[PDB]
Amino acid sequence: GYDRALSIFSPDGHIFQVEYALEAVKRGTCAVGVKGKNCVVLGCERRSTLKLQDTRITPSKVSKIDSHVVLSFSGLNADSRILIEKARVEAQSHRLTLEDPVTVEYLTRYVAGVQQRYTQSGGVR
Amino acid sequence: TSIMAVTFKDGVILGADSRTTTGAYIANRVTDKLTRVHDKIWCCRSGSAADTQAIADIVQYHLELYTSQYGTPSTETAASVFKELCYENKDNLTAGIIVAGYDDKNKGEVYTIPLGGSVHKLPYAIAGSGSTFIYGYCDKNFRENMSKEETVDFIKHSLSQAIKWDGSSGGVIRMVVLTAAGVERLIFYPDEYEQL
Amino acid sequence: QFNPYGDNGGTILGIAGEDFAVLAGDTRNITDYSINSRYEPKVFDCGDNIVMSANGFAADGDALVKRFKNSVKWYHFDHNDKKLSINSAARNIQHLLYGKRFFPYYVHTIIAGLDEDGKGAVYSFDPVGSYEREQCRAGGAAASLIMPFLDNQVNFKNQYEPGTNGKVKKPLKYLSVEEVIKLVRDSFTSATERHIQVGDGLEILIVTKDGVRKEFYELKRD
Amino acid sequence: TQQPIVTGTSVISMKYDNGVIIAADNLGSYGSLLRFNGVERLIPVGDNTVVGISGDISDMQHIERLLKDLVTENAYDNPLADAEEALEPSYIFEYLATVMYQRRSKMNPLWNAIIVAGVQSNGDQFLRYVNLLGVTYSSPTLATGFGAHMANPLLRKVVDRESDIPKTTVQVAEEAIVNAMRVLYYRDARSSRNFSLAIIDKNTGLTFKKNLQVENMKWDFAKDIKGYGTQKI
Amino acid sequence: TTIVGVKFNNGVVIAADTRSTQGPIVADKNCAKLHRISPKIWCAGAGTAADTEAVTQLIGSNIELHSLYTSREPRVVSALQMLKQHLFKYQGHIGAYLIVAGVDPTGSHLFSIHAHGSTDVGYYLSLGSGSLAAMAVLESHWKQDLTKEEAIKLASDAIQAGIWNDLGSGSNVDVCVMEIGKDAEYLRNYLTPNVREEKQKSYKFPRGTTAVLKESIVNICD
Amino acid sequence: SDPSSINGGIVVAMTGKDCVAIACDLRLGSQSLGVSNKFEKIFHYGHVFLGITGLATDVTTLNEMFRYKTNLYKLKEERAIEPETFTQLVSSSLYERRFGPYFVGPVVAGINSKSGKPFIAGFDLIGCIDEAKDFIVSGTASDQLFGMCESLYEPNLEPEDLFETISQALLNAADRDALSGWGAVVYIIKKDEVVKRYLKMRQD
Amino acid sequence: MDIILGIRVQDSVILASSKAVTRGISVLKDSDDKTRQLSPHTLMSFAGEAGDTVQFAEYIQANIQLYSIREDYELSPQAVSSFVRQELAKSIRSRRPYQVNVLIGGYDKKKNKPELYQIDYLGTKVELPYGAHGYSGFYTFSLLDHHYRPDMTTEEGLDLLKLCVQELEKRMPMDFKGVIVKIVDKDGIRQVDDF
Amino acid sequence: MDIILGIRVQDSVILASSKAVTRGISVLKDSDDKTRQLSPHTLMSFAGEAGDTVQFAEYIQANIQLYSIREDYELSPQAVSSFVRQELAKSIRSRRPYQVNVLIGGYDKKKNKPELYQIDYLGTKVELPYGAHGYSGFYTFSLLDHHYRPDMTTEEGLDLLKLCVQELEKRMPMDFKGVIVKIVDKDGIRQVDDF
Amino acid sequence: TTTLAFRFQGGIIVAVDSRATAGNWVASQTVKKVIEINPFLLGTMAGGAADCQFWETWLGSQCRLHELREKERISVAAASKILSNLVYQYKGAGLSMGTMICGYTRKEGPTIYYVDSDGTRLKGDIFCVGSGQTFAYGVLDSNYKWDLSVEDALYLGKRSILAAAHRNAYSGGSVNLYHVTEDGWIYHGNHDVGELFWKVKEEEGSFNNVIG
Ligand SMILES: *[C@@](C)(CO)[C@](*)(O)[C@H](CC(C)C)NC(=O)[C@H](Cc1ccccc1)NC(=O)[C@H](CC(C)C)NC(=O)[C@H](CCc1ccccc1)NC(=O)CN1CCOCC1
Ligand SMILES: *[C@@](C)(CO)[C@](*)(O)[C@H](CC(C)C)NC(=O)[C@H](Cc1ccccc1)NC(=O)[C@H](CC(C)C)NC(=O)[C@H](CCc1ccccc1)NC(=O)CN1CCOCC1
Ligand SMILES: *[C@@](C)(CO)[C@](*)(O)[C@H](CC(C)C)NC(=O)[C@H](Cc1ccccc1)NC(=O)[C@H](CC(C)C)NC(=O)[C@H](CCc1ccccc1)NC(=O)CN1CCOCC1
Ligand SMILES: [Cl-]
Ligand SMILES: [Mg+2]
Ligand SMILES: [Mg+2]
Repeated sequence: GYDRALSIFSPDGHIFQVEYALEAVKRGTCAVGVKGKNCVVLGCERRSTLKLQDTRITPSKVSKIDSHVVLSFSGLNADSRILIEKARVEAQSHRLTLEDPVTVEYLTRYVAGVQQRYTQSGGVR
Repeated sequence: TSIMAVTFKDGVILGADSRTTTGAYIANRVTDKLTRVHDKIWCCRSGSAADTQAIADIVQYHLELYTSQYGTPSTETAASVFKELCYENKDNLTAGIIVAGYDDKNKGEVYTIPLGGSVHKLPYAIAGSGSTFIYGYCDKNFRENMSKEETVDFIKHSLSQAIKWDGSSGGVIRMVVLTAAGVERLIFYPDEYEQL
Repeated sequence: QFNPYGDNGGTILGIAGEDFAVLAGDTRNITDYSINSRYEPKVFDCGDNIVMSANGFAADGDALVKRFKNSVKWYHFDHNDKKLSINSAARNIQHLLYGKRFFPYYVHTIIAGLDEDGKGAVYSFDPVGSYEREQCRAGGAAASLIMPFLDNQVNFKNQYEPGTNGKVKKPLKYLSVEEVIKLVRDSFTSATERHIQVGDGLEILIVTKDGVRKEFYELKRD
Repeated sequence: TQQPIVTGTSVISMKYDNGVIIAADNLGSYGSLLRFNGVERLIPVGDNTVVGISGDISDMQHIERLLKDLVTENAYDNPLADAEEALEPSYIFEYLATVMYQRRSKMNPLWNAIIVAGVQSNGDQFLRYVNLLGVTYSSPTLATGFGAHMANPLLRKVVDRESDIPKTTVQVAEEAIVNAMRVLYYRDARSSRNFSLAIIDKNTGLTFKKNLQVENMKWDFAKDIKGYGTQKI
Repeated sequence: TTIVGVKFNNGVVIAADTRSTQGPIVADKNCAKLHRISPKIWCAGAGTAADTEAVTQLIGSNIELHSLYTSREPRVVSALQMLKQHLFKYQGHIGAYLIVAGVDPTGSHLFSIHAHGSTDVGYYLSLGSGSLAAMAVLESHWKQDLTKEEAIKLASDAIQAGIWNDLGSGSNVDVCVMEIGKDAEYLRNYLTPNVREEKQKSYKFPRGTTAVLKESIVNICD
Repeated sequence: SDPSSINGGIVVAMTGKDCVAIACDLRLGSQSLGVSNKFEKIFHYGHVFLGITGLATDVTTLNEMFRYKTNLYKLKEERAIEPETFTQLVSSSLYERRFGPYFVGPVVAGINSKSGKPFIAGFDLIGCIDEAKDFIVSGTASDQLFGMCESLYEPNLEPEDLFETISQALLNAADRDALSGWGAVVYIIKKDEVVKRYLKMRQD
Repeated sequence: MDIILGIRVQDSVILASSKAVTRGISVLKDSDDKTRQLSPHTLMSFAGEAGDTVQFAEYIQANIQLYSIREDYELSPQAVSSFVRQELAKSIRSRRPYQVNVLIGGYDKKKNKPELYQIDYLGTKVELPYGAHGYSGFYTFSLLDHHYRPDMTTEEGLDLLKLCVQELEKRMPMDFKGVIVKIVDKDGIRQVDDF
Repeated sequence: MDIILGIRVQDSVILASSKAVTRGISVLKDSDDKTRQLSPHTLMSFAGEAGDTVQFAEYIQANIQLYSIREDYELSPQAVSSFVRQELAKSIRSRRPYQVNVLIGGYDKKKNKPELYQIDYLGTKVELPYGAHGYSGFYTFSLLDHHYRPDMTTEEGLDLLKLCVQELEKRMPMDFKGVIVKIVDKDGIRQVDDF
Repeated sequence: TTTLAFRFQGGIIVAVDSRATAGNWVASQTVKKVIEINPFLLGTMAGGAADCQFWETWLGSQCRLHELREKERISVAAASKILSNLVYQYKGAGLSMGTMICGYTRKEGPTIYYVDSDGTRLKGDIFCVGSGQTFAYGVLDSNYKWDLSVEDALYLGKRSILAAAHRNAYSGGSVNLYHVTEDGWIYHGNHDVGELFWKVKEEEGSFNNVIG
């Protein structure tokens, strides 16, 4: 297996691969989250250099993880699908073992844990 | 067991080891497997000690009753009585018997009666677990009309080898000589036969 | 077909006092109707004031004791020479036994010593690791003979106060080390009389705060 | 899961005041067939230990090779291999005992009963038994197979407990062992007359005796025994 | 069981241990395994306890009737023949293993009988679970032309070997000496080398310890 | 399907100074199910007492059989049967069924009216007599009873002391056996008086 | 055949027996009377192997009726129960034993007392205040241990019996189709039609 | 686990499943729901080996729910039944197979048709107008062969189902403690509370 | 073993015996068959002693790890399912366990789950588990009402174990009582059958089958 440590520390104490991953997020289309008194609203930018698009079938920016939780993102679109899939699987697995749907904090903690794992695992960015 | 009976010029000689086993334990190392059913009709016993004793006792009874009415029975007659018991009760018996006797008319005769209860008249016979190891030797060395001393040496050498290779055979080599002269018992000890 | 188990016979006995505990066991080792040894000890000092015996199939018994002794050694290495308490030892042994749940150690295990309050403690285990603290336990071939006698004499079962119309029970009290050793010796002589796998010698290990003492007594050799 | 094919019978042994004695016949049986007659079942390790083995001979030969390799391995990077760091009987036994129990625990045993006899560096007698189940025990007298049933009773009349060991000389001890081998020849159907005997003494060292024979046997009374009950002739 | 028989100058001696087992439990510590078939024909029995007693009493009964019918003292070969034909008929299901010995007008005799009905002749014999231990002693110390006192010593030593080394045998040594021209002497408990040591404690309970629900006088009279 | 341990139960007998004691539990069950707590296992024919453990149908059958036989005995002999004689009768009767036996563990107890000697005896299911000076035990807790008797017993106990020893032997043995207990009865037997006592024990 | 219960009260014996006859996966009948009158004051219920049950019950019935005609006299419940036990005790060592378990409820006219005997196919007899055969006992015995009193009336006994049937209908796996209840007292045997 | 029935009518699928959970000689529960909703318009009932039944049902449920979230779309009953069959078809050649028999009642919203699938533990799938697993079928199939019509209403289907339960309650040996009835139609899944 | 637990107006009653057997040999009369997982969770034990003892203490460890990770006490449903999913992994291996997970949480209220070694997991109001379960059921069912008082409910649980202890040969020793409320579990003592039986017989007037 490919083992290379891609995410590593630099002299100044920075992990450039993680910081360059943030630059990819900074490039991505804007996404905003605002929570009210009895609701949450997720707003998302879609760049208008793409005309002749088919909005019926084009992947939506906001994704349902379960019937009660949603996930939007900014950055690499292909990368997001992997996190969304893993989150959706964990959501069903939680319902199966705990007999109760995930809390938003738990689902976040899971997704965040996956992201962290890819910052100190060999062979992955 | 290792047993055998060999006809020769003057009559017949019966031979046997003296070992009785329970598994690998030797319950009796000085057993007498050569048994009298009549004055000059004897047998070699192999297989179940209980079965062969029970059979021999019944045959002895039959031949004694035969003698009271019809006089001395033939060796063939004795073999027939053994056969009748072994054949008709084949399902409940484990007995390999060699019948050997001396008539004045018929001289020395040997009949062997294996597990099935069949009868086989032969010049000589070998039987018992240890006999397997001396088929080759006995076939090569047996001759008809041997002398007494030659027959004794034949039986001694044969049973010596059977004893050497068979764990179920051992102890002393007993022999019984049947001739017109009478009945002679012979015994041979390990120190003699082992170093043959 | 190969049978990986055997029966080495013998019997063991643990009694707990107020400030002491004893673990006794006969020294006879057998297979079928044969005696292998008249003096083969199966009660061991395992350190930290814990005595142990694993009676039944001696090969499994020796393996278990050996593994527990080793567990005590590594407990010191990993936890700054901390003393392994009898309750912690008991739980550790459960995991050793249950670790082989699907190919069990064929033994009845008993350990004895002092708890963390300095009081006498006896723990007993089944072959697959279920355990319980008790004042009293007999294990092995003659356990069925000795145990009911212990119920009667140590825990005073079925004994009522004379003249109270079977209403007031005989009150529970701790026994002295002298009285306990009398019961152990009488238990083993009685078991020797009526059980063929029990005899030859009796070895008792007594545990107090001062340490582990030994006593040996002859038993009938028939 | 095995079944033993070519087998060796009893190994017998006992302690005496200065050391230990061990003996075993030279037979390799093949069921009831007494197949092989030149089989050495006592194997010395160094000049202070003798391992007597009964049961499956193919597994015995495997154990021989292990002991042989143990001596080689012990010599590696060991300037004191023939002195302070030489192989002890207790080391050799524990090694075998470990192997026997590991093999039984894998359900593939070495189909043997083993007695390790020797003398430790401090002069103490070593005598201990181990078998296919990994069961171990020690006693002033030890025997395997039929030896356990017939030899032990005779050897225990000489050394019945620990205190009898200093009172037992090598002459008395060897006499009992040789007597026991005769009794086994009378009564064990898978035994032979030829045997080997080894003495490990703390003073005189290892004495290995080959090509011994059972002798002074009583067979004369057999001639008087006739029939199985009534028969007079 | 361990039982033996030893021939000597002017007769024959038989001996036996006195342990009766029930699995690993000693049921009777002092049972009598030496049986009287006739005044001067005695029998040592091993195997199934009820069978040895039943078969020896039956043949003993028929021997007595035979003795009265023929106006003669009974012979050992008659007991031997009757026992073996009975045992053979039952194909080993009657688990009686017997050493038959005695004196009669023909002389002194020693035989063994097995459950399936086979018989053996000898100067020294041993049967039972401790027969190998006993036979080891007999093979080591037996010789031709034993005296009465030497044969008793050899027989009891052979039983002792069973007592100490065989778990199936224990307790005491019974002996019966059958000498020619003399009455047979039955030596019940000839040796008692397994006496129970004094108990450490008396377990005599204070009167009223046991709780009682009812009392009543039972009528045994008419 | 082991006949001797379907119904459960125990009997124990002891000798004392010029007296004998015989005791039994009261349980009759069907394996785990306790059915009856009144099932006595001790019977008597004149002054001879018989306890019987094992398969309950055979306990009942044998009682009826020995009552039958001892009644005819008395009519012909013109006297009561003695313990020594009865012991032989029990042995004969059991061995008569050698290859189809009653699954029982009988125990005879009594005092010979002529000699005054205390007598006890035990049997296996096919009639082997086990005579004893001290005690006889029988039933599903026989191991337990052997252990209790061997430690608690001492010779020449007075009837009142003997009662305590035999009772404690039975009770503590029964409490270590699942199939024994549910009440108990103790018979104290002197030369010409017999006392019967029901014991208080745990009912589980 | 499955459920047979018996309760002895102050002045009567009450027998309850299930009505179902099942073979395979089919309830062939739901009104089966699993009892025979042995005499005017003696009733026997039965359960066990198919065929054996009725064959045995009627065989006993015939024998008791024969006795009654011969002596012009009714055998006591104790006497009948001893006769039945002996037959079963013979049977268990036969070539093919009767695999039948019975309860015998009777009223002894000489003693003026109700009597309930429980006898299994081995010939194991016991007199009881309340009895059951088969798996029923695993529920009813503990229930009766709690609620039963020796001085109860026939009506109290029937309510006690209803409590047993309700528990069995709740926890038993099989549908036994209710029970036929019969009462045995000084006036003989009668059937409760509405249960 | 024992009785599960299914009836497809004109505009709906009706599933009936027994409420009893029995272990040994004890009915541990009499209100057990032997079904799981796989999707808003698909319901699966199940019967078989203890433990396996629920473990399998919930495993399928999780997988179908995962699919629904991923595609924001409900799988057709045919698609779900094929998925379930394949899982069982894998299972039967595993080290330890799922010993579970299922009925899948669903309403296809694209076709506007009710659909009933019967699948056994071997992975044997069939689409049927009416179905049953276990010994139930030995009574109900012949009954439905006679009384069933393809154009029946939901109410007629429930009366037809009552006729099945009555027959089972009459002739079945075991007490299955009635049934929970659920209806699957264009409006989704609902439970009949009074049956 | 005989164990039970039932739900009622005032929470949950849990009652168990204390006997342990090895065939017909009574090995112990003082076994603890209730495991105190946490102040709001109990577990009952029936079947293989080691299997029950080992895996239910393991369950307690898993329930502790839950509240460390989730900063919240585990639900009775989730606790019981950890155990049921565990034994299901071992299905066919020969585990012998009959357990009940009894407890209280805010979202669930008082809850009882039956969990056994062949994978069965059932929520319910009343359960009796063990070889003596039927004897306990007989007394419990015939006297059970939802509106029992805490005092009467405690007694009925105790009396039901006593009934089974008496009739079933493999049950006995002593009765251990627990009461589970919204504030957690409360221990209500060890009651020896040796004294309890006669006390109940005399005061209640029951057990007329026994010689008084
Ligand atoms: C050689 C040994 C083999 O060919 C000889 O043939 C001798 C013949 C002499 C005795 C006439 N045979 C034996 O020694 C004979 C071998 C034998 C064994 C079993 C069946 C057939 C042949 N040995 C015996 O008969 C002994 C005699 C006793 C020791 C005095 N008997 C047994 O071993 C009995 C026999 C039971 C039996 C089995 C099958 C058919 C008939 C009878 N067997 C045992 O006692 C079993 N043994 C008991 C202890 O548990 C281990 C097995
Ligand atoms: C040594 C000690 C053993 O080899 C001796 O051989 C002695 C011989 C002397 C006593 C004559 N043998 C025994 O002690 C003998 C050993 C034995 C055991 C079992 C089978 C064969 C041999 N012991 C017995 O025979 C005892 C005698 C009693 C204890 C006094 N009997 C039992 O153990 C009986 C076995 C009876 C039996 C029936 C059918 C075939 C063979 C044997 N067993 C029981 O009573 C067990 N059971 C308990 C519950 O109620 C029903 C009976
Ligand atoms: C009632 C009593 C009905 O069983 C209860 O269910 C209690 C439950 C409590 C203790 C949790 N159950 C038991 O007492 C239980 C019954 C049982 C036995 C065996 C299998 C399943 C259930 N008893 C045990 O588990 C005992 C407990 C010991 C005595 C403390 N243990 C054994 O019987 C053990 C080990 C069983 C075992 C399981 C799996 C693999 C291997 C072994 N066996 C022994 O101790 C063996 N033997 C007993 C007699 O002496 C020689 C050694
Ligand atoms: Cl012979
Ligand atoms: Mg001994
Ligand atoms: Mg109980």
